[PDB]
Amino acid sequence: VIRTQALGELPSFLLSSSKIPPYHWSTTINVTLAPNYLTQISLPDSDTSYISLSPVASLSMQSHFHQRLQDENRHSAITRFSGAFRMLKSGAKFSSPNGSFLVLPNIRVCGATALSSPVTVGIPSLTAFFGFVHAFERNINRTTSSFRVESFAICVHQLHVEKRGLTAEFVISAPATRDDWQCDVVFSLILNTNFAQHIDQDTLVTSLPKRLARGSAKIAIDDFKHINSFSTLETAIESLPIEAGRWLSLYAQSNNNLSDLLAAMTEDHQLMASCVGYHLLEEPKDKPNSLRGYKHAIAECIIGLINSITFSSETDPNTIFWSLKNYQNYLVVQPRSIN
RNA sequence: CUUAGAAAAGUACAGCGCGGCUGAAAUCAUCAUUAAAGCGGUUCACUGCCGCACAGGCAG
Repeated sequence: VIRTQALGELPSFLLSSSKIPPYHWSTTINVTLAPNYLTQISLPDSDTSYISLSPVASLSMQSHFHQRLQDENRHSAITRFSGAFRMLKSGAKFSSPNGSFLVLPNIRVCGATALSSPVTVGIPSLTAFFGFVHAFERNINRTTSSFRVESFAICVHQLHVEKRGLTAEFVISAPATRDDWQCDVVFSLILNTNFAQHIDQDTLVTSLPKRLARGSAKIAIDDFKHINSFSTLETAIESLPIEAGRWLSLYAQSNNNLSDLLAAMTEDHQLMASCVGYHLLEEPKDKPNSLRGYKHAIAECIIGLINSITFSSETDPNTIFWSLKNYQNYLVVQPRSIN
């Protein structure tokens, strides 16, 4: 059982339980980990260490979303569990308008969960994106201990989210059914690394992770020759073979209330909202059964707003490169243009 | 180092019957395109013969 509320305050352009009155329940923390099936992940809390945390959905926000989202069919998505919880649909559709820069163009993931946050559906969570990037870092570190990626940028080419279902394995018969959205986003990403020299492509593609947000991210064989390292992103951007796509940025304007959220959504119905970071409800503490013996802390997902940026002249890369700032009260990946 | 680790929604199907858009019309008077202009072989493919040839063949 968890009852503790938010410990700390968040910036105005990030959403958490602190911005809304949480007295919609149905302060002690005492949970089990060894036999429980709750989720558990690891993120870097420092340049040389990681932090384990188990993001748990806050029923306050889910209710605050179910109550408001009715009569908003244009931006409402419904799901039945085992019970009907409506969430925030992402617009209507997806249109298609240092040195040593490394590219992995045209990465397609098939069957990636779109229920990033418990109160929205759409593009997969940027937390999962950063986890995939860091898994790539770990895989490439075994063959080269001096390889670090300072920051990355994500370009989306094709986005498609529709209702599907997971056929649970038999445990006799199959357990209670579950309905969750899935996505097949086609995306390309840029990497800023400190290697500062060329690396052989065979090990680079051998170390490329496949899993991405419970999906299968694989790159076409004929695009292997396009995996090359360039010293300048200005010429790197002119190089990838896809002339269509969008760049992801953060919405710095205020989104304090869900009414203001829907007001912001209705001017363009093109921006998307998904999980961007985690707000810890408990300070990092060690428990006997962690993911890898690191400090564990029950956290809560934060919903942000992803902007659309068309790269061109007079477009600073500082507005499109994301990284994990590792704040003491929350762990989130945001673009480095915000001070 | 990804609400991490895993997952087959699939089997059948006849939309069918019938139909009058019809009545009437004036597009309509007038009009100045005007002025001004080098496209240039220096030699180069000539002169004889035959044949009746506005025919067709010879040589230097």
